[PDB]
Parts: sequence; C-alpha cells; structure tokens
Amino acid sequence: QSACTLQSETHPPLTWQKCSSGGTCTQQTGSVVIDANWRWTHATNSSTNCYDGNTWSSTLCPDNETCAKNCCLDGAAYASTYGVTTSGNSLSIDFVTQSAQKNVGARLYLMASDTTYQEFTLLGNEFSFDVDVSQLPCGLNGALYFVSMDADGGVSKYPTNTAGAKYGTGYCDSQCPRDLKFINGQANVEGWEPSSNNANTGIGGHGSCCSQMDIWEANSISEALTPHPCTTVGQEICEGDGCGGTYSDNRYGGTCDPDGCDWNPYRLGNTSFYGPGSSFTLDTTKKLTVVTQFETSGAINRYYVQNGVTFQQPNAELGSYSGNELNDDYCTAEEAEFGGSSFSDKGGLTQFKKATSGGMVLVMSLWDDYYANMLWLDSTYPTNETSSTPGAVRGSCSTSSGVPAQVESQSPNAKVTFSNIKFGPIGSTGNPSG
Ligand SMILES: O=[N+]([O-])c1ccc(O[C@@H]2O[C@H](CO)[C@@H](O[C@@H]3O[C@H](CO)[C@@H](O)[C@H](O)[C@H]3O)[C@H](O)[C@H]2O)cc1
Ligand SMILES: O=[N+]([O-])c1ccc(O[C@@H]2O[C@H](CO)[C@@H](O[C@@H]3O[C@H](CO)[C@@H](O)[C@H](O)[C@H]3O)[C@H](O)[C@H]2O)cc1
Ligand SMILES: *[C@@H]1O[C@H](CO)[C@@H](O)[C@H](O)[C@H]1NC(C)=O
Ligand SMILES: [Co+2]
Ligand SMILES: [Co+2]
Repeated sequence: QSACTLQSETHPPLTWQKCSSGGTCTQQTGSVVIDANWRWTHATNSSTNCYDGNTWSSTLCPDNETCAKNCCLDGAAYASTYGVTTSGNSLSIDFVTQSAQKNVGARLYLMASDTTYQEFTLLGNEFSFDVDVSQLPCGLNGALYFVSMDADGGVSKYPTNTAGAKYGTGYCDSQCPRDLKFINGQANVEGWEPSSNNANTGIGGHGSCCSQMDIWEANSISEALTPHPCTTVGQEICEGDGCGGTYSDNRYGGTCDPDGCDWNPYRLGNTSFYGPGSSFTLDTTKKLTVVTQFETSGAINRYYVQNGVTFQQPNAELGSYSGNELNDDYCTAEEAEFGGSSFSDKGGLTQFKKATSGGMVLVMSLWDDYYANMLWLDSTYPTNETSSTPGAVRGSCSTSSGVPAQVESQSPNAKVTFSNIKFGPIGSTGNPSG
C-alpha cells in the first residue's frame, strides 16, 4: 500500500532510557505508531474505502496486487479515534473509544525516527518497564513484547509498500497472523473470510510469521512470560492453513510455535503471587516494575519490584525441573507435564536465541480475544478441565469470562499504562535515569 494524507499522522512522543554497564542511563526520544490494520484504507484518488466493516471493495480490490496499487493507508487521530496518549515516558491505551465509530484497543510500535522502527538486541541485555494493570479485568490483555520485524516495515523488500513504518506496516508474530490486511506490499483480500463475531475483522489467504518474545501478557488477574521460536527467524509470508496460529483451523503450522514456552506463576501453582489487593505478593491494584534479562546461555531471568521490595520470579517445581530461570530444563519439563511439543518442534530456546541475537521491534498493545476469550491467560482452559489436570488452571477468572461484546459493553473504560522503559546490559536498568 501507499500512504495518503487526508488525515495527518503525528506519532505520539515517548521517551525511554538507554542504560550503560558503567552505571548511568541516558534518555532517548522516540514515538509510537499504530499498526496499519487500525487505519482507514481508501482509494489513492478519493475517499472511497478499500475496506469497510469486515469486507473489501470488490472493485478496488479484485486481487491482492491490484488492491495494493489502488489503495493507501491514512493518518490516525491517536487520542480521539484510538484512545492512545503519551506523556513523557508513559503510554496509555484505552479499551473502547467512541468517535464517529467504535474502536477497540490498539497495537503500537516504538519508533526510532518518524519513518523507522527502533530495534533492540535482547541477548546479553535486560528490559525494564513499569505497568499499571489495575484497570484490566478478566478477558483483557495489555501486552508488551518484541517481534522480528524489519526496521522499515518492509519497504526495502517489497517496494509496492511505500507507506512503511510511518504507517505501521510490516507486522509479524508467532501466530503467523492472517487477519492482516496488507502483507509484503500486497493486500490480503484473496481468500478473505469475514469474522462471524467481529464486525471489523477477517482472515485472509496469507499470514505474516516471525519470532516473538512475549515479555508481558497480562491483566489484573494473571500474567505470562513466553518466548516463541520460528524455523525462519525473521518476517516471512505463509500460505493459508500452513500459517497455523489462532487464525487457522490447525493451530500447529509449518514454521512458528504459537504457544511458546510460557511461564505464568499462577499456572505453575503459585496462586498467591500476583493479583488484586494486599493478599497477593504483587498487588495489581498498584503500579509494578517488571525486569526481564536475557543471559547469553539463552535462558531468561525475571524479577519484579513494587513499593521498593524486590521479588525474583517465584520458584516452580515441575517434573524434574526446580527453579525460577526459564531455561531448556523448564521448557522440556513443561512439555512433559502439561503436554504438547510445539516449542521443542520449532527448535526451543536454541532457535529462539537466533532471534534475540538480532534486532527486534517493541510492541505495546491492548486487546480482547475473539477466538478464546483470554481463558488461556486467566481462567481454566480448556474449560471442561479441572484443577486435577496439570496446567489447566491459569487464573481465577470464570470460564464464562471475556466474551468480547460483554467486556466491551461492561468495561469500555478499561485501560493499560506502560511507563518508564529502560534497556541496557544485564544489571544496569535499576540505576539512576538520565
Ligand atoms: O493438553 N494440552 O497439552 C494443552 C496445552 C495447552 C492448551 O492451551 C494452549 O495454551 C497455550 C499456553 O497458554 C496458549 O498459548 C498462548 O496463546 C495466546 C493466544 O494465541 C498467545 O498470545 C500466547 O503467547 C500463547 O502462549 C494457547 O492459546 C492454548 O491453546 C490446551 C491443551
Ligand atoms: O519505597 N518505594 O519505592 C515506594 C514506592 C511506592 C509506594 O507507594 C505507592 O506510591 C504511589 C505513588 O505515590 C501510589 O500511587 C499513587 O496514588 C495516588 C493516590 O491514590 C494516585 O492519585 C496516583 O495516581 C498514584 O500514582 C500508590 O498508591 C502507593 O502504594 C511506597 C514506597
Ligand atoms: C509465591 O511466590 C512468592 C514470591 O516468591 C513466595 O514468597 C510465596 O511463598 C509463593 N507461594 C506459593 C504458594 O508458592
Ligand atoms: Co500466495
Ligand atoms: Co543462568
């Protein structure tokens, strides 16, 4: 797609800290950009929509190439349309925003310039952020994560994409998402099927795969840390059901692991660690700090800080594994005890290290789940299982929770706030900000 300018595009500014092994930190100034799927897509020469509701224009978009030629992405009114605001080092995303139309959530990328994404090399480094999840009930997910996207949003590889990172192009993740309207400089109208339960979305014949580090998927009830490897590290198109992921009938596709080696302290047995109020170690009614460290072995370490008190990731015992480091032994014990082979099939932490060794883009989002109601995060899943099934219970939410239309109606003013991002060598991000 190209870019149009009927609506101006001004990326909300966002600062973050780059910290040094020598003990200082230096402020960086970036901005955030909303993903292309949230934008108005219209004809290059008029205001006629190329996509509306969950249907493509059959005349403007008779095939993927003609559609991309005929159509452009336009600018975003971040606050008034999308409920996205920033202030200094803080980013807030509202759940439902009513303007001329209803918007639900957002997916945002951290930019280096107004036309390029910021890249981070995670291996050897740590990433810290503060989060307020107090206004995230059952069924919602405020996510902070990394994906192996191109810094230019795909422009250099696919010159029929001239919109680029400035307009939030080039997304990929371990779900190999097929809901994307543009992939590799072409539309995704071919094979498009509208969602039966979402007036604004559908699933196309192509998806966009790449490695994904889910630092944080969470609400006020549950949180999870999950690396996802793919057989090809970076962005790659996939065809139909070969994509696997949420958007295919068979979740286990050809290249990415859509489940990951997940670590949810509640799921692992510690039901007192994270939740609302003073009965939990971490009180989710209050802001907390989350630090994630990528040691060069390929293992992942985690600690939290709240009100000046520090907590390592809680210990877990699972099969022959015992500890709090997310390492090969944890991931293979998890597959043995909970079931499945997707993570190991796609090459495990060894394959995942190939992604963290290179650059990845920072993503922050807020979403509800039109496929499984977020039950995998915060409830019992599958819902016919009980506490006697290892790993079935992931949080205390009812198995009836998280119906999108219901939570959108009942909790439209839900929101997530991410703030105080700090990145640098392991051991550096707790030092004084600059
Ligand atoms: O009996 N089993 O073997 C079994 C295992 C797992 C089952 O549910 C799957 O659980 C995964 C881990 O919670 C889920 O993966 C998560 O999916 C999210 C949505 O796509 C994604 O954002 C997250 O990163 C990922 O870890 C998966 O969705 C469940 O199907 C069921 C039975
Ligand atoms: O030793 N510490 O590091 C430490 C940190 C935080 C502590 O308490 C928390 O302090 C927060 C900031 O003052 C409080 O949050 C603020 O509460 C206000 C009143 O409700 C509210 O208006 C504001 O928006 C909010 O940020 C929090 O309640 C405290 O628990 C203590 C020690
Ligand atoms: C949960 O984790 C916290 C922090 O490590 C710990 O103090 C507490 O004892 C744990 N509780 C259970 C039931 O494992
Ligand atoms: Co094709
Ligand atoms: Co280690």
